Amino acid sequence: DAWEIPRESLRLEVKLGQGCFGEVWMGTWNGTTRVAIKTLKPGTMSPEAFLQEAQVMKKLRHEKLVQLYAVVSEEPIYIVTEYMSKGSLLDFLKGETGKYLRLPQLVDMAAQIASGMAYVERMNYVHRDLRAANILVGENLVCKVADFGLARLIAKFPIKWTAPEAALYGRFTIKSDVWSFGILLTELTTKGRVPYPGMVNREVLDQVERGYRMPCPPECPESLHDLMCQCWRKEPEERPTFEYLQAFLEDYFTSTEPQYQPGENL
Ligand SMILES: *CCC(=O)Nc1ccccc1Nc1nc(Nc2ccc(N3CCN(C)CC3)cc2)ncc1C(=O)Nc1c(C)cccc1Cl
Repeated sequence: DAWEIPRESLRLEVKLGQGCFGEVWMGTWNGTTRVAIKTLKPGTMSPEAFLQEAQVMKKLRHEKLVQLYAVVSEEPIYIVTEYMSKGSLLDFLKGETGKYLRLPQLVDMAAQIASGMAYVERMNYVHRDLRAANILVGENLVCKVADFGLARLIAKFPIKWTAPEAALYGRFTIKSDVWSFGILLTELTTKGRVPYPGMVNREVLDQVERGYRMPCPPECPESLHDLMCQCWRKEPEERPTFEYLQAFLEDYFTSTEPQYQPGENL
């Protein structure tokens, strides 16, 4: 309906891997436009709930969110979006290009993510699965938010990324996305290391409820660590908005750290 395209117009060329809720390919639409195609494996806990992500992606349109191109609603179900040339941000940070990424690039990538989540904030949506694994990198270090299957109006809650009030009581708000953003900032500043090193899930929930927070990563400024701790307030109402986070991260090297100097890793 309005978005559906003939199956013959697509050509699945190179397989990219098993992405979020489905198998992702690098294809070509109408022999002219390079695209990305997610396929549903039949029977795997999804009839048209696989199409629930494309249902949300039709309403949410923003330059920092992966844009929906088309959809094939007859099995096998295809979801066609734009192609992000660099892949997952987590793989990008762990990968070859991650070595040379310094704080200026990593803060800008975060500002792009805060800008995308600021649009989600204005649209009264909640992401519920914000992390480096669900953010795609394109050309010129363009970062875009992905995985809108759990997105709703106002991989189930990994404890290390989810706000404790959302993991425990199901209170998923935009402030629980700000908590996840603070965790993502540790992924950026640590070249994509898993948060809370050496701790299992139930140990993270007990420690975080006792007030434990991850310390300042090495070579990370205290000002950026303070922004993480604000994203990790126990009370969600006192956690910053994404409009503030975006404006903060864009002006970071003028208004916050004008005497920044590059180090070994950051
Ligand atoms: C949750 C987002 C997701 O699934 N990300 C992901 C992870 C692994 C493979 C594919 C995708 N999705 C995806 N990728 C790309 N582009 C892309 C993927 C992988 C690479 N590689 C380079 C590094 N090396 C390790 C091999 C892998 C390069 C580029 N573009 C789009 C998407 C994507 O998920 N698009 C999308 C579709 C098709 C449907 C619905 C939503 C989205 Cl975001």
